[PDB]
Amino acid sequence: LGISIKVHEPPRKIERFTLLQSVHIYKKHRVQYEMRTLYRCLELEHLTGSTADVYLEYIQRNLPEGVAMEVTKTQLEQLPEHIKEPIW
Amino acid sequence: TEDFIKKQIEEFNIGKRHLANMMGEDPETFTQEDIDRAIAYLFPSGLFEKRARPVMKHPEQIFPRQRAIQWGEDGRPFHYLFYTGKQSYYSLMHDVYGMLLNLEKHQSHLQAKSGSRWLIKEELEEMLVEKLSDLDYMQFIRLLEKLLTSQCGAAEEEFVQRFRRSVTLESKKQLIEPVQYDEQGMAFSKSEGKRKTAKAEAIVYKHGSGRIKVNGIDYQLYFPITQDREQLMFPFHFVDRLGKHDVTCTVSGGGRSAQAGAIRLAMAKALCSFVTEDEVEWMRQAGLLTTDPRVRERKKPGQEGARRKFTWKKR
Amino acid sequence: HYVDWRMWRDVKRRKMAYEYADERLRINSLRKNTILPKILQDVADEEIAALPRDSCPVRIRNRCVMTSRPRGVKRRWRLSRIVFRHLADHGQLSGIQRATW
Amino acid sequence: NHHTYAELMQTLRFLGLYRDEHQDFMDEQKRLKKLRGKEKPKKGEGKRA
Amino acid sequence: NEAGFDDDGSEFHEHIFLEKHLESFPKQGPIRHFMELVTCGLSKNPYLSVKQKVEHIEWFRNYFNEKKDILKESNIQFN
Amino acid sequence: SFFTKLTADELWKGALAETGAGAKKGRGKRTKKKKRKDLNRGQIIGEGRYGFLWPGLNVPLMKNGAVQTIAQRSKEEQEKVEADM
Amino acid sequence: RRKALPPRTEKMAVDQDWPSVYPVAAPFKPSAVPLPVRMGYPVKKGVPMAKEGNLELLKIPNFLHLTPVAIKKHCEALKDFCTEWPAALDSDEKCEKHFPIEIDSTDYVSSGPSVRNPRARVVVLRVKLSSLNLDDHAKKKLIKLVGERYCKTTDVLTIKTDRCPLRRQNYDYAVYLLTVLYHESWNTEEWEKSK
Amino acid sequence: KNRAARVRVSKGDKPVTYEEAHAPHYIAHRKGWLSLHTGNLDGEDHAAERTVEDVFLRKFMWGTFPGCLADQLVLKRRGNQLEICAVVLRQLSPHKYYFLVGYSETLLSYFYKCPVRLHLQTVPSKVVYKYL
Amino acid sequence: VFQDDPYLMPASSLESRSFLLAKKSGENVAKFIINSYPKYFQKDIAEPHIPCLMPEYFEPQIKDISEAALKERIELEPSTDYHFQQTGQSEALEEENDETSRRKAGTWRAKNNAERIFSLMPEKNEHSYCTMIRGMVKHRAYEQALNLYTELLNNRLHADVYTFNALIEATVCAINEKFEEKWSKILELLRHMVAQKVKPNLQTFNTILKCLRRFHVFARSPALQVLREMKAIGIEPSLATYHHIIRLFDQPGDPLKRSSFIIYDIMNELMGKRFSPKDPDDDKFFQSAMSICSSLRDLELAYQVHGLLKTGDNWKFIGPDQHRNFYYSKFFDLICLMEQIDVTLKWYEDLIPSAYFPHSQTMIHLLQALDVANRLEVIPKIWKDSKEYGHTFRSDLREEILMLMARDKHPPELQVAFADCAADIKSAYESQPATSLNCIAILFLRAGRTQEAWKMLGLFRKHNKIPRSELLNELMDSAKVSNSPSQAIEVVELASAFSLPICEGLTQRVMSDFAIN
RNA sequence: GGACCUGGCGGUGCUUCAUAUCCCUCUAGAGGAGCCUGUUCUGUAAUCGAUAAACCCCGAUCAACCUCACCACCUCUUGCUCAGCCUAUAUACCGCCAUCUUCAGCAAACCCUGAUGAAGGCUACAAAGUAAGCGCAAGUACCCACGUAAAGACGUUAGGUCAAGGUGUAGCCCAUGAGGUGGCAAGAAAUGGGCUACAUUUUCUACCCCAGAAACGAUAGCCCUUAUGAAACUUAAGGGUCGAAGGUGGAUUUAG
Ligand SMILES: [Mg+2]
Ligand SMILES: [Mg+2]
Ligand SMILES: [Mg+2]
Ligand SMILES: [Mg+2]
Ligand SMILES: [Mg+2]
Ligand SMILES: [Mg+2]
Ligand SMILES: [Mg+2]
Repeated sequence: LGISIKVHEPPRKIERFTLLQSVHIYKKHRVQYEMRTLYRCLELEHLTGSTADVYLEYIQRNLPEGVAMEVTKTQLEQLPEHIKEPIW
Repeated sequence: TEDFIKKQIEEFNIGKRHLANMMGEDPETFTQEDIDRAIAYLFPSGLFEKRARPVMKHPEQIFPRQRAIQWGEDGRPFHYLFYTGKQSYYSLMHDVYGMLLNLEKHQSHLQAKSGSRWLIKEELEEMLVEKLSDLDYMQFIRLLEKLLTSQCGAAEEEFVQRFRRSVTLESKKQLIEPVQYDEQGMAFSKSEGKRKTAKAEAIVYKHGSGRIKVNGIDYQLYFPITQDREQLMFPFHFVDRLGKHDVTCTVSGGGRSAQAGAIRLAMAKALCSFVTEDEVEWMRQAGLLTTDPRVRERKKPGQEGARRKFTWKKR
Repeated sequence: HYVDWRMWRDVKRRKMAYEYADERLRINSLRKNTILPKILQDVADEEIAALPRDSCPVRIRNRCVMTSRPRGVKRRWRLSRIVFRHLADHGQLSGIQRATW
Repeated sequence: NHHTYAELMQTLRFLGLYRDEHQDFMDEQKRLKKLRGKEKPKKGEGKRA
Repeated sequence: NEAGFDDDGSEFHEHIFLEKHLESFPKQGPIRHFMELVTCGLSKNPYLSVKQKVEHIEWFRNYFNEKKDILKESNIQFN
Repeated sequence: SFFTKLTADELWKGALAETGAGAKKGRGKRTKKKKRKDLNRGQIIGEGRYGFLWPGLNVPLMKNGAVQTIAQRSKEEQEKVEADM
Repeated sequence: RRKALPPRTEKMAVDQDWPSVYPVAAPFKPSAVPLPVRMGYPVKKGVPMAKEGNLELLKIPNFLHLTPVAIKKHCEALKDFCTEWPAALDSDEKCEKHFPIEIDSTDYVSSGPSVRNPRARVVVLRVKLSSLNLDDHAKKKLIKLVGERYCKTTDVLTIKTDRCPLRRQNYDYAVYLLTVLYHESWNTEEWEKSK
Repeated sequence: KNRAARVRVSKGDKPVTYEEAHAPHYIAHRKGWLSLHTGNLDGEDHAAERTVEDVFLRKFMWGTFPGCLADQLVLKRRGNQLEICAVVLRQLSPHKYYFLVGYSETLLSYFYKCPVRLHLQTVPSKVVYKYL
Repeated sequence: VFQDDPYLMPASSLESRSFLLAKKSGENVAKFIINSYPKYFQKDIAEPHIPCLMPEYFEPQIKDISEAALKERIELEPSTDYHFQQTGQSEALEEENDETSRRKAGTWRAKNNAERIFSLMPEKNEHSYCTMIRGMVKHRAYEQALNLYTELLNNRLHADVYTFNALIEATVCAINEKFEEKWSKILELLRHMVAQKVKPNLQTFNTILKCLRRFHVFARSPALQVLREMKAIGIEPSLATYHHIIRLFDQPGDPLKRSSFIIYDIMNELMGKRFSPKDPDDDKFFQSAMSICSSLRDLELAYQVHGLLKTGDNWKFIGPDQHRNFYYSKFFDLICLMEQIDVTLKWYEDLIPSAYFPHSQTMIHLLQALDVANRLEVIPKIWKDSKEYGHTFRSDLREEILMLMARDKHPPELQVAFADCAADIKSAYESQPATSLNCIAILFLRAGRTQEAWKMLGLFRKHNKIPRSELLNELMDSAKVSNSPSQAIEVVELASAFSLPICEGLTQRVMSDFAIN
């Protein structure tokens, strides 16, 4: 669709916490649970609002059940109003 | 259970057809490596064990081999040594002692008429499918060694070459860095190195006086400790080029000995480009051209830390 | 059917704390000021110690929603280390696996 | 609001839409306990009889 | 994520400039400093709606003119 | 406190105790024994304890080419099926 | 009582298109697939389990719905909502010369019908300072005024705003802050001589 | 001696499925998670609600359908999707099954306020992987 | 709407019927368990509030008010409570939400309360008279519709189409050979609307059209004229008046289907585009059009209803289950007995497989069309579909399918015909039978299977009926040319033992098999 | 009573090993002083269970007020949830595990030998054992193949936990159920573990180690302030007063 992205991987995080294994008293033996979190970003460049709605819809109508999504658009604007030659 | 093998082979074939249909290719060209690519993309399993994958292959690897029936309707065994149970292994042993006996006959009648490796026991029971032990395997191997010593003809060379294999490379020779030319860059090379959570990229410059620069600033100002200075002199003392290298370097992460050893490894890997190959061969067997694997291991729970138990009283 | 009173009283404290939030907020706004001199803060202290019990979030005990145990609790999923280990060893809570490091 | 869950399952068992095996087993053991001869005292009977 | 939950169409200046709720209060002194502190506290709070913020504002006004005995014992006049 | 109502075989493993320590050394007289009977043989789906009539669970749906209505039996029919049980 | 029905696996012919077969993201009923793929840790003298009863195939999603030709069909039907990034605005220096002010947004997703996200209300404003009509005392005053909010190296003033939970409201707030900063940069006050 | 929810083989007489025959030290290796949701990733809110919804959902779906689950549920989860695909015994009428599928659709979709479509994969018996 | 999985699919339309009614009856008892406990589904966790998630309320919150209590007790025994609170709380009924609402609720008593409110409360009796005439069509009252039209004309307002349309419909209900009375009613209503200065309705057009078309057998002309009178307003005709037009064109158009084509063209102007729906029956016109084109072999209107079926606008599919069944059956029988084998295979993929299984005459048309194109291989799957569909026509479908396999000889490539014979034999003896047994005997005789022929003879010889004489001579030939006269002896002794007339020739064949063979 | 089989045991024999290991060896610590946190006991009206390997900053990743299962006093009996119980039984259990286990065995079905007895089934130049399944091994994550993690079968201690949660056996249910204020947690005396030190390789100012000066460590207790709380009697932090005794610890050991 002519969007011109790259593919890139941020380094991982592993959340590792620890619980007691027994119920009354055996402290020296614990059970660890991992929590692996991977990271996979894309940089979506040079598109307008309507086209961003196209490709964002074509992701978010095909979004899986295990992955996440964070949308951060960098929008455009020319000039504030009373900033040209202002006195309040 | 043979009929199940027929049904599985035709299902694998028509699934190949439907994979070529959904992938838009011809059923005449859609091959096994492309089959693996397509089914590997189409079903993303999140597992670490590769046998727990979505698998669609040549089904004779997927199905274990159903054994051939040794008797017809009259019930007679087809093979002569069937009644020892281990028919195939003992048949093979009989044939190999026959090859050795006619080879001894050929040596006596020659006086009268004048890299590779063995299999393992598991590979043998893969080949001849019939279970064995280890002492009978070893006896078979020792018979093969008595085969391989005699004046054996080329047919017998092929016959022992049936149970020979191909070893890997013992090819661990060091890697030369190419001499690079970046904007009149003469006497230049590079390498990388890593020891103890520390990355270091050193540059060699064969046109400079005897000192080291690190990130521009001098290695005396970078190293106040003499141990690190011996650590940097070590390869250059080994190649006798103490005054031939004013060099710039980079390092990131870790403490004094960590960054020192990482820069030493980077300089060692880099200096291959301006020496004889025997220099880095000797350096490598002096212990230079390798990564030190000693990274500190995690702590194991229920202990003080990483090896030390708590003060468990006995009483 | 609920059977118990330690769990039910912790839910009691939670809801009566949810009620008495902005009033204690205004009283402690009267408290922590170097401006607004002492006697106003002291009648604020009279007021807030005169409030009924089960009305402050000091009393809040983050117990389990499956077995009501006060201790050995994850605040990430609001239940006990036993029952979380139960449903984790069965394999339902996503991402949580047993750590092979 | 856990009491809504409890009373929800209580009515669904009472309407026979949920099959609450724990309460079937508990009324079975209570049935045996009243069947033996050691049932609950009445409101007004107890230690004072 | 702003769909339907919209803080009832308030402008930014209805969040920032809260001088429009501070009529019956003095000008230079300790208590107007206290009111500037609670006004700028409710300024930087985006977990409350502007209506709730004016509700706390009127509670402070009602309370600070309710107990005028010690506030006129305070040797400074509160409006 | 409520969500520990479990499956049927777990209730029978709890109360029966036929993998416990008493089996191995013969730790009781064998005359003390409690057998295990089945609780889930005779309740069809949509067996309400009230007399509930269903065109999808109780009674078949197309009454000779017509649907029946959602209804509920009387009290003495509930007494009849209780006496049947 | 008891019935017996075969699947559609024999029924569907060889050339049926997969958008008609698997349109959308499926929980994978294995009645419709004609592909015989096994998954499982198999037993030693046995087989991996087939697709029937395969809960491992139910937890793992197939990508069979995303037929690449059907991806292409949905793309060419989605040609209509498009615009064009105008060709004067491809090299990014020219895009800064025509638009040097960038406003960022934040949006996320969540498992569950609840939609709200607390971290989705900040709109960080990013202005490269070399496009403005700032005079010398004025630029010196803007630096003294913002302090640490302006990256000195690549000349990017960055202003964060989260004092109100709406994106457009904080965006107008950062624009108002820039507007009153560029009110203030010109004006030399009374004590600025008492420097 | 660690005993999880795993199978402790007594004789070659216990028909066991694929799921029960793997111990939770195999989960990242040889198994798959029953539910799947983004509530355990960071950052994400609304976690304990997702867990109580899954636990109540599975206990309800089992205790309602008497013996009509060959295994536990699959609760895939995507925003406004609570997608049910379970494995049922080929014992009862499909008319009654569609009655109960619509029943669970209506009750869950009005209780947890979310679009739910059920799916079933009928199995003729208890599914077996091992006689362990 | 159903699952795709193999065990729970429907195989008959009764299966889909009970599936969908199982779904909706679970939904109904689900909404009943919701409104019996409204305090259990109120805790909201979803933010954007899909509006179907809260229960509905039948309670009154106002008692001391009068009109709010009447509206909140009727429109929100409940109609009796609204009426009693209106009669004892001085609460005047309106001309809206009360007359037709209590008429659908409760219908002579609603008329009695309406008349007491008309003589008791001073409402404008024009719209109340319109709703009273519309209720009087269903409370069986005509002179009240005459008084309602008179009171609407004299009530200082213009009359609605409701009162006059109810009068026209319920008065042309029992029209005893009236052929000009409908034209006089339409002309007097035309003068009435020219005195009312508004266009005539679609409701009066459809009502007078159905009530005139059911009055005579060939009175579709005035009904189609009413459809055209709606068509000359600026809006198109409804498909219900055109449906009555095609229905009265199909009864009296027996020797000529051109008037059926004329009423079909009225529907094609009325529903032959994108469905702009205002019809009460927008499916009957297209179903009757397909039935006319399939009973007259007109491959234009069948294509018209098929392209209008579900691609452009899918209003033209089914209101009932019978609409889908009739349209699919007619188009499938026409495409099977009129078109070639490719379209019949398309019918087997796209009407019988797109809907549920075929009917009995539909299966006979499928079997005859397959015998035209020589396809008796998938007769057993459709036979199982028919026996799963029909409890009585399986014996009449299996033998009528297997006669062409029972009368064609053993080819080497005709083993599927014998397998169809064997499966129909097991299904036709096993389900719930003289002709079926004799047809199974002749079919397994024509099969070419020795054990199957002997088993069909040993099964049919005790069905109180011996075989036919051609079957008897074929069995005697297969005995005597087997060097074993046992079956010839059995055929002769049974045709003398079942009181059959094949006695002398069959016994001569038996003696020839014994002595001459 | 005579003979015999299996297991245990021998301060029982021969041979070979033990790689943190049995010693001779190597390093750093405990026991000697102060404090903190647990155990038995005393007082009080004052909690519950473990207490040898395999128990002691235990269940607790949290007892000032809920955390209170401990009691005194004032009360309630659909008492509150179609009841409930933290009442006695881990010697009715499910469930979770500790040691053996830092292993290599366990083992359904046959066959054979002991005259067809309990029982046993081992010699590769091979005299009867073969064998489905579990486990080890093979395999998975961390930096690979090393190593670590993880798994570790069946049985052992009626091992521990009916106060994670449910549950059978027995008891209360106008109470052993339930609502409120108060105190129970301070030491006669020992006692396991942890921290701090007992100096000159040391202490302090800056510098992250090219300097200089001085030839140690702080509890408790005392006054004040700050943090949270409705409340500082102990909880957390900061300033000041003096700062006890320890001048490197013996039988005995701990870990690598
Ligand atoms: Mg250490
Ligand atoms: Mg273990
Ligand atoms: Mg108690
Ligand atoms: Mg005990
Ligand atoms: Mg292993
Ligand atoms: Mg282990
Ligand atoms: Mg104990």
